[PDB]
Amino acid sequence: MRSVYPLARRSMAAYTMHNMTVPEPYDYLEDPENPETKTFVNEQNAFFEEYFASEAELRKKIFESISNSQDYPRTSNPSYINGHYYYYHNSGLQNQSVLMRAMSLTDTAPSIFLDPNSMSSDGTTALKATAWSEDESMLAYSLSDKGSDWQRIHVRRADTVEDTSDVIEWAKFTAIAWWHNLGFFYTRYPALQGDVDKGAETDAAQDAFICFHRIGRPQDEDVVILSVPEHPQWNMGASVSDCHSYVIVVLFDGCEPHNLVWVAELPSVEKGLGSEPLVFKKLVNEFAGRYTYLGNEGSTFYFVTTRDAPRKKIVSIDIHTGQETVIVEQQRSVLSQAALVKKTLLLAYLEDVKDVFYYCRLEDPTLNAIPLPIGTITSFFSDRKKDFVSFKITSFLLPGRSFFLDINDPQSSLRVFKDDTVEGLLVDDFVTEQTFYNSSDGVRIPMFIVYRKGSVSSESPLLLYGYGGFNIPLTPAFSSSRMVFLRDLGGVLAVLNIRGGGEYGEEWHDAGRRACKQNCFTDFIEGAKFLHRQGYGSPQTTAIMGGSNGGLLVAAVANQAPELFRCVVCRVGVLDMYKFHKFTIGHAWKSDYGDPEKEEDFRVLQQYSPLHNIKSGIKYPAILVVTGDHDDRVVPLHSLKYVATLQHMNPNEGGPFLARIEVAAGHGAGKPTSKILREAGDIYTFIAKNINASWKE
Repeated sequence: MRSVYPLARRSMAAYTMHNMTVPEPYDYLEDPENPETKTFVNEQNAFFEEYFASEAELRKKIFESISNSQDYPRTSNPSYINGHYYYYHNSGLQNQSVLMRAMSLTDTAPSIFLDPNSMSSDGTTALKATAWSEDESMLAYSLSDKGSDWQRIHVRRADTVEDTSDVIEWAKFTAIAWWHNLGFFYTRYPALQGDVDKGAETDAAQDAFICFHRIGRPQDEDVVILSVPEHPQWNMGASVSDCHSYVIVVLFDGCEPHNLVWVAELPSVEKGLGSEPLVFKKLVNEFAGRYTYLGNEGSTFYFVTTRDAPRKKIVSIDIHTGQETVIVEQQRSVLSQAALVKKTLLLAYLEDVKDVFYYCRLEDPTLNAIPLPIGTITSFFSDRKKDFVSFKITSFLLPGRSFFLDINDPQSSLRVFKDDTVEGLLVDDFVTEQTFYNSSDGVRIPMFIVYRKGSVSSESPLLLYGYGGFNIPLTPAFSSSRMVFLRDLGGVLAVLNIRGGGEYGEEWHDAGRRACKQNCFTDFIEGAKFLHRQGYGSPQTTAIMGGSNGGLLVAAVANQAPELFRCVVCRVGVLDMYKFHKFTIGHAWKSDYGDPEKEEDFRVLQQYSPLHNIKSGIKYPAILVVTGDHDDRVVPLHSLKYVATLQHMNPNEGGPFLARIEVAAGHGAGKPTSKILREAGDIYTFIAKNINASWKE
């Protein structure tokens, strides 16, 4: 097309930054308050709508298709307790989850057991915490209301499931710790945050204090068990031993991972509850790293330990002498969940952003694996005395699957306890896989590719998704948008974890941060080569998109191979690194970028800034940028600068320019589902339009 466009004005304004007179001809759109910027935004929306007017029919079709994937019943892990199967359910039109029991694995109609949606007229409270008991006669659960401690917490039984007259009041972030038939320890503070003589606006809730509680009795007949007197600005919890004759207590200073371990002898049943807390034997009184109790056996205890190992090794501990031994030295990856049942330690490793299971005996610690599908843990239930165990895997085209097995021979006992259903899915037809390829200089880079059973070729649309930064990896999780991409248009989804994120942790950040960050944008480009050299798809039509810093990278890769791609989408990204620290909360990511006044930081920055590298003549893909006009996460001046500059710089070359925007009235409130759903529909109909995706007819 050779049609005209609004004349994006250019001014002589040029802040001479570091003795360099960089032109800033678009000082107009550095503030929403001008009329010029508002009218330019209006014209951008009008042009995008005009471009999509003809394809609006299929756009509405795909929008309905994606919107149809927002209501979904979702189950959770099972629990075989006292001959029943307790598990969670969800219908879709409600705001909390329900809990109920089934007589067996193949129950047809379950029986409701816990409905948090009824006891309150608002019905906004939810089960914040839960705990069974040795006698299994009652489930102690916390009913948290609107976050604040002004709360109603209730209890319903099991044999009768009426509600007893017993309440736990004035507690936040509680770890209920039940012991046989007497009761449980729970957290609270002195003075019960009583009003009248009350100040501090419930700030930091000083003097955390755990005390026992016995059902049936009033609140006053309780014996305090531990409250840190000298360091009241802490937060601690407690739990009981498997023998249930001893109690252990964990403590935490602020939110520091560092932890100290304190064990204790709980008084026996024959003496009720003792008058004084017994001696709390001191094993670790330090602040090295995070500890987490997993189990015990007589004179032994076992913990997940991050001490001298940021990858959460697993170690035993002995009390009566203190001499120590190591169970599992940390592997090449990090931990997600762990458990100790009967005569096996059962572990899950977050290897290359996917959880792999292993079971370890007590003589051969070899990590014997199971062929669970590609994905990650999202839930776990395990009891030492119950041989049944279960877990839940989630992935891209695996919205959620609860599996179960025993602990005798884990090979064949693995089975699908529950599979969630969303209309229009067969699961097995979409196979996911991982593949490693060499980088630009020769370090292995992973790639999660989801694709059909060999039903795609050089002609199939190929999409890339990446965010890559801020130590936060893009773990495999379901998204309805990827669902529509896989099932509605015959495309394949390739997610690459470029250097910068939390795929390998702080080392991964070090591989792609600040000065050494630049090569990251190179390596991603190399990925586009590999996926086309192998055979999956063709460079003649391909798509990429990402968000925030990812929205940056999908634009940065426009420099190294400008012609190679065919269409890209950037969302809520940073698009001008020269106004980085001067606006909004952006400067808070200095650790990633750095200020534009440091010498070497600006020297590295100025060679890759997207607003200083778009250049005429060269060939560019089709670019879409989507942005909200007042979103304070990333101020939208950068997106408007980018789109206007290349709208008025390279007219008759590779493009075009697309500027999807979120203009409305009433900023500063929450985001309803309508906005996100319509925006996802718009971006997905754009990609489906341009990269030549064949709709499932």
